[PDB]
Amino acid sequence: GGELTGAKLSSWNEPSPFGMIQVPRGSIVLGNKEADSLWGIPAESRPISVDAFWMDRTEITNAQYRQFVYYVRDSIIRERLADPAYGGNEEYKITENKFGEPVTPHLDWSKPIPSEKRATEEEIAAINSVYYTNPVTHDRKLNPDQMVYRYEVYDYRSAALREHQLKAAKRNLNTDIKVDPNAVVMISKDTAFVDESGNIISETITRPLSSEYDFLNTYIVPIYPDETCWVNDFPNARTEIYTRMYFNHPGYDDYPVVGISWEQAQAFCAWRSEFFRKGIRLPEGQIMDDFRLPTEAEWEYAARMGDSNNKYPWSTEDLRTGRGCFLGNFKPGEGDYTADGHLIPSRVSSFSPNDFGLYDMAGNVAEWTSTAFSESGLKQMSDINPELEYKAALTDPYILKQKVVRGGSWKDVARFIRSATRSHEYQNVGRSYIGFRCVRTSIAF
Amino acid sequence: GGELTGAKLSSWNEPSPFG
Amino acid sequence: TLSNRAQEFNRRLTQKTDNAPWRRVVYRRVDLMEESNAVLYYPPRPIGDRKNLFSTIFGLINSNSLDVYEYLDGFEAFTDQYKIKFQEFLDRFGIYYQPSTNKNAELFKVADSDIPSAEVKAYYVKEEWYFTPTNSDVDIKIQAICPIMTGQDEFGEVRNQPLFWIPYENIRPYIARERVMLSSLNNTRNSTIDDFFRLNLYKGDIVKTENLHNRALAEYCPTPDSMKMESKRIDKELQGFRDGLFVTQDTTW
Ligand SMILES: *[C@H]1O[C@H](CO)[C@@H](O[C@@H]2O[C@@H](C)[C@H](O)[C@@H](O)[C@H]2O)[C@H](O)[C@@H]1O[C@H]1O[C@H](C(=O)O)[C@@H](O[C@H]2O[C@H](CO)[C@@H](O[C@@H]3O[C@@H](C)[C@@H](O)[C@@H](O)[C@@H]3O)[C@H](O)[C@H]2O)[C@H](O)[C@H]1O
Ligand SMILES: *[C@H]1O[C@H](CO)[C@@H](O[C@@H]2O[C@@H](C)[C@H](O)[C@@H](O)[C@H]2O)[C@H](O)[C@@H]1O[C@H]1O[C@H](C(=O)O)[C@@H](O[C@H]2O[C@H](CO)[C@@H](O[C@@H]3O[C@@H](C)[C@@H](O)[C@@H](O)[C@@H]3O)[C@H](O)[C@H]2O)[C@H](O)[C@H]1O
Ligand SMILES: *[C@H]1O[C@H](CO)[C@@H](O)[C@H](O)[C@@H]1O
Ligand SMILES: [Ca+2]
Repeated sequence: GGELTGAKLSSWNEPSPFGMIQVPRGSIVLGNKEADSLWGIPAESRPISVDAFWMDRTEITNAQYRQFVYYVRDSIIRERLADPAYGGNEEYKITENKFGEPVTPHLDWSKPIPSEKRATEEEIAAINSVYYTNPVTHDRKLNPDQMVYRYEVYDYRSAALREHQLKAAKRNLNTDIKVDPNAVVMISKDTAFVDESGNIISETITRPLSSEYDFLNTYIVPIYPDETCWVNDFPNARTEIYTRMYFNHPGYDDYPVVGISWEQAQAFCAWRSEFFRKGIRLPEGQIMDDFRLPTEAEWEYAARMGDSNNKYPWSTEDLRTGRGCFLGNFKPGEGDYTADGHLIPSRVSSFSPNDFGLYDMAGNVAEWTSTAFSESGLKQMSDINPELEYKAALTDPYILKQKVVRGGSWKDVARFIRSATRSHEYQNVGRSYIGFRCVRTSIAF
Repeated sequence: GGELTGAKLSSWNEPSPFG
Repeated sequence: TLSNRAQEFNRRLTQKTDNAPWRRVVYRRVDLMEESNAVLYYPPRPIGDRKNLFSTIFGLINSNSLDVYEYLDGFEAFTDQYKIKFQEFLDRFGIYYQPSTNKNAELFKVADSDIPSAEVKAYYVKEEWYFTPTNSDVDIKIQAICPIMTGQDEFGEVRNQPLFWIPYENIRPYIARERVMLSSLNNTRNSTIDDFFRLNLYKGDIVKTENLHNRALAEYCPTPDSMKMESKRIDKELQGFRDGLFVTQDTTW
């Protein structure tokens, strides 16, 4: 043998994500130590520590989400092209390699989709299958009920739990206890499928723990933004113009995307992870982490620049610069949204960034986090990398499907744009004042 | 695939109404 | 009733003090006549479907959905031998009752005016401060609560009789569903009794501590002022332990 040298692994390459800044590991006291005493809300504070991660410089914009929408549209169109029901062209679905060996069927993204003017009747029908025309206004728009994205997520943390060991003998390390043969562990997972009628069937399956497939969750989510939020959020207002133009006007391309629910944000993050992985070369053994919504603790740490003395994403305690310019896009005056120059959201990066380099962590649009909402959630999370993760069952009461929202929006008063203030929203609800940005755990040494 | 660029729309021309 | 996901989440949201290197049990008296403590008091009598904590406890006991145990002077024994029989509690504390109309969810018939939801004006809280071994942080776990009826003493003077001990695990599922308002300046019912207890929003004076002599503060603090002083001293001891855990604010380097 010899002396004890090391079995060094193969060096990896870390690709720095585009549009993201690095947030270092550190500690912060989440919450505020003083209360308003007019809001009747006790002050809750808890010191926590987080590891380094990549965070999006700005909130996701209309064009960035339109990229996801267009990917879904193109994939569905290609699936229909290589389909006997609409077309039948086999060239849009590869099933064999150059040698004839059977392989996993998949789309051939190399060959361009037929152009509408140059397309044949079958190709035109397949292309139009994902569109919908208003019989009255004669307006052709992507069908929201057809823009559905399918994705699976493996629950590594649940599979790592000691109670979920696939072997019964390994679920208890106490030798005094004998493993009951009859003992059964019940596990819950999510699945979804498209039936012959075309309707999306989503279900939560509860069954005895028997295999790794017990830790795989499958979702088919309609991902087209809910543009009607503008009308629904504000009764007795002329906000239909935004319901018609905000997501469809080229001038709003760099404005944050709104009307996105928590589930749609998770689907977008999964699509972004898959898209990023497809376009990179990874040596053998390299393992990366996926894009995700931030935890509320991570978001609060990043908004306050890892400093417990900051109430807002800026060093000063005021809300305006020395010259009277506001530091964010919120509702500063009574019925006075425009005091900062903007009524509805504004182009990302319209104000000065953080010390970390982040824009619009206060105001503009409030942002989804991955944390489930609980009134005593700060006490129930951990000290390190705090998280309160809940995968609600479909038949669960609606009250259990609330997720934490952070930052404040264009319609919030200065209290709710404070970095320590927590809001919440139901996971299936989209609002004209809630957007989101993504994070990615960074392996740094 | 690649990184998260944008799917921009085609720019429009805004007419200024007379009067 | 609960889904598998909810059961797993709830069992993940339970505090464990099994292998704590440090522990301390403290018995506190929480006075409902104080702001931020009247959360357990409002409403003194039910208003439609709105009940205070003792109204909920009495209702659950009227069914077979809550096991409560006798209040002994010196120790707590939550065993079947000390389980409280509802019949021989109303007579003991003189609560008027009638035969029930149905044995399901109704052991007897008690009018609202009979239920001492407004006379019960203080609670006993048995907290356990513990130091988590894996995380190295200090937390508090509530073990039991005990309502205190403030009914007048016969022949004169005021007499405060503890009623019984409610193991917190027994009542936790029921009080996690009833929303309450935490302030008089904000009447929104955005919290629950479970959140109120888990956030340690109650303010009480230490009346007992688990020691080697089984002594209570009353046995060696005659005057109320001395009792308050001793409670302050014990609270200083606990806060000093927490402060001495860490060295990040020592600038003597
Ligand atoms: C495009 O996406 C839409 C969803 O938005 C899909 O449409 C859904 O399904 C159709 C059939 C119905 O109309 C609806 O239910 C609708 O919502 C549509 O089918 C497309 O997605 C599907 O096809 C993709 C493709 O053909 O590229 C799949 O791509 C990915 O999955 C492959 C699975 O093997 C994967 O290959 C595997 O991984 C790579 C890294 C490599 O190791 C390879 O050998 C492996 O086999 C691809 O790389 C992925 O891009 C997509 O998953 C699938 O849903
Ligand atoms: C979620 O669940 C549904 C079933 O409830 C899946 O199936 C769809 O639903 C039916 C009703 C429709 O006709 C179709 O749309 C159909 O595709 C759905 O796709 C989702 O499946 C996901 O969850 C499954 C699960 O939890 O059961 C996963 O496991 C299953 O598939 C495995 C594939 O290898 C299979 O393993 C194979 O069979 C076993 C018997 C054994 O021989 C093993 O060696 C084989 O590999 C599992 O046993 C199945 O349970 C599924 O992969 C996953 O996509
Ligand atoms: C009041 O004074 C008595 C006598 O010193 C003490 O026993 C008690 O703790 C309190 O300080
Ligand atoms: Ca924002």
